[PDB]
Amino acid sequence: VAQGPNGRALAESMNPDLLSAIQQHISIERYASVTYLAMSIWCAERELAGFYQFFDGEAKDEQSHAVHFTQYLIARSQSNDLQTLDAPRQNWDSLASLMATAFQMEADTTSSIQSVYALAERNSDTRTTVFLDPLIDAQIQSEDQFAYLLGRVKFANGDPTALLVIDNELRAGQTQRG
Amino acid sequence: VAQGPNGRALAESMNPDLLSAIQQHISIERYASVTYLAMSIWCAERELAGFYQFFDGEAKDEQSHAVHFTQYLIARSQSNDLQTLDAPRQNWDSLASLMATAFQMEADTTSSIQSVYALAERNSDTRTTVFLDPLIDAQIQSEDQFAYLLGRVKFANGDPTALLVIDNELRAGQTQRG
Amino acid sequence: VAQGPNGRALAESMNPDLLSAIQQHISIERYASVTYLAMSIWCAERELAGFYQFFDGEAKDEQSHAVHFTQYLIARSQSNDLQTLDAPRQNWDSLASLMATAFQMEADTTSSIQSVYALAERNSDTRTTVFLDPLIDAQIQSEDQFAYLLGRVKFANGDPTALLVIDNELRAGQTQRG
Amino acid sequence: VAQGPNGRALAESMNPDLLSAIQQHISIERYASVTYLAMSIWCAERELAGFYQFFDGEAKDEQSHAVHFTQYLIARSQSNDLQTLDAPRQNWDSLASLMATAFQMEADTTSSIQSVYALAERNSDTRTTVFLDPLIDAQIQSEDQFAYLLGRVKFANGDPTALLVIDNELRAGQTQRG
Ligand SMILES: [Cl-]
Ligand SMILES: [Cl-]
Ligand SMILES: [Cl-]
Ligand SMILES: [Cl-]
Ligand SMILES: [Cl-]
Ligand SMILES: [Cl-]
Ligand SMILES: [Cl-]
Ligand SMILES: [Cl-]
Ligand SMILES: [Cl-]
Ligand SMILES: [Cl-]
Ligand SMILES: [Cl-]
Ligand SMILES: [Cl-]
Ligand code: NA
Repeated sequence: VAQGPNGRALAESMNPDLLSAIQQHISIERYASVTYLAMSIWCAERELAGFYQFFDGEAKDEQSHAVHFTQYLIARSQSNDLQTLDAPRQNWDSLASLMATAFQMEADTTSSIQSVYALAERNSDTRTTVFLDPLIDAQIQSEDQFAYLLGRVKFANGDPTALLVIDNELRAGQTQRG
Repeated sequence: VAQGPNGRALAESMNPDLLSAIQQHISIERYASVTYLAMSIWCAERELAGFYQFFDGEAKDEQSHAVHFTQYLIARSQSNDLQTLDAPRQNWDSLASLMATAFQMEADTTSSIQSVYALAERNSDTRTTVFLDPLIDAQIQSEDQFAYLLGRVKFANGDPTALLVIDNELRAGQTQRG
Repeated sequence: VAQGPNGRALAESMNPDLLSAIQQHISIERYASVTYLAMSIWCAERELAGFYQFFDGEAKDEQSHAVHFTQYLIARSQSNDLQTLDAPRQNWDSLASLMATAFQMEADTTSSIQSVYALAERNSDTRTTVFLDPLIDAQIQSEDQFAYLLGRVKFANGDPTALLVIDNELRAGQTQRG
Repeated sequence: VAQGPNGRALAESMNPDLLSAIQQHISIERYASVTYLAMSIWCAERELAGFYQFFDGEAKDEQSHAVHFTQYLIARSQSNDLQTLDAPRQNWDSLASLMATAFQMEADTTSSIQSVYALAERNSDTRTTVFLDPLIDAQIQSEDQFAYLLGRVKFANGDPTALLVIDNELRAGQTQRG
């Protein structure tokens, strides 16, 4: 029985380019997490309490997704390499601009997963594509949700009354089309 | 004991013009159903989640009404003839325009029932007028409900804030005067 | 942030040939639904109450599958296009012939999903293959179920006693090998 | 305040031809009741216990329908006139022949109600047509049920095994398409 790079028994070797891509994706999810924290703070500073609570939860959930990936590398007997984390964006001129960045961040997270997926396919790493399948499904739902929140905020057209109504929706947990 | 056109024992023959009118009405209700599905999609595309949920339920209910009619033809030992279904209207410039089409669709459904009713009276088919009586009563309530939703949306006068408030009413199930 | 063809924020553009294939598949599932409705009526006309109840439920379930696809197009910011629905087949000389058509309809539904799947793979649309994976799994179970019902009816070899026994099985909800 | 023919206060006089038609209809329902009793006995004599239980209940229900009509005449301050009751048919060569007579009896009961209904319409007696409306609706369901039982028995094609299976269905209360 062979030993993998992290010292555990190795079921199947992993291509180093694929390993590097997964470690980079962990950084992307950690960066999404701190970005959602920054967004939660921006909303709290403007008394948008429902948006603050929503993004606080998204920050925690994105970190969990990142840790889920570190557990996969452990399971594959591959080394983890936690990287320097860039500072997030922290300034927006409007809630609509913030929500556009949030949607972009979610789509970019999926794009990173897709790039890992394609590299796994090139290397015939079926464990990795199977591992990623439910995470892509969750990203479809998250993209649908962030398009809903962004579209509702854009519909408000900067009216504070409409934004207070949506803020109260989010505080109540009404965050998707349902 | 005589056999009816669908092969079952026949309690009382039905005039072929009346049979054709009932088969056409089934098509009208099936068309109302797919129209409400189209409306649910239009609302979902604009993040009007409460209207999306309302019309999704109306689509399912209208299909049930259609099947209720197919069961009556079975009970009368008459043949069913499921017809080609036209594609629904799918484009509107405003929610107010959509709700006007929805109200028109409900009134047109009643008008079709009324035309069947009058033909049953001409043929002295008391089973059919009795069968239709509670369906007309339900249509009165549905017309009252759709006039309420259309009138509330028109009262909003295109203000997004007002439309978000009404959208949340519908998501909560507040869909009638009560 | 770009806008998709249905107006919502766009996470990733979709190839128009793939979009057309998904819209066509929605029509296939809607056609399966009305076909199962036609089958439910045919069975009801012959007092096969368990088969009537089974196909009535299959009609409702197939419509739900169709709506599930419309929701995916919404989530991908793609336009829906609800199409004209052909009239279903409505006449069979025997229950065994009906069940053969039902099995064929289920296999043809899977074949349509497979064709969408292959087109998604050609375009590297991993969101769509992930979305389709559980629907293919459900189709495997449905094909297994319809092969069971068709095989049991063929085993009956046209004996009315055997068909009454199977009819009572279906009324009781005994519709699979288990 | 005027007194009606039975001595009670009279809300609205009733045409004597209509009164005679209602008294005759009470006899028809009483005759249906004793006919169903005769059928229950015929089935019991042949150990068709489920059919015996079904027709025993139909006999009791038909008598209740008859009494319902006597209560309407009381409510309209009209005289009741309970008539001589003919002896029922009591001999059949097969269960299929019995079920045909049962279906005919149900259709003939509806026909009698229809004749009362038309006479009420000619006399503009809206109380009577309103009273009859739910009874016609129940007759539609009863005709549907008796067509189901007759059709299932005919499907059996005289096979004792099939008739025992249907007999057990009826004993269990499985008496309609559902
Ligand atoms: Cl900005
Ligand atoms: Cl804004
Ligand atoms: Cl940015
Ligand atoms: Cl318009
Ligand atoms: Cl509007
Ligand atoms: Cl229109
Ligand atoms: Cl055939
Ligand atoms: Cl067969
Ligand atoms: Cl076919
Ligand atoms: Cl006889
Ligand atoms: Cl027989
Ligand atoms: Cl007779
Ligand atoms: Na049995």
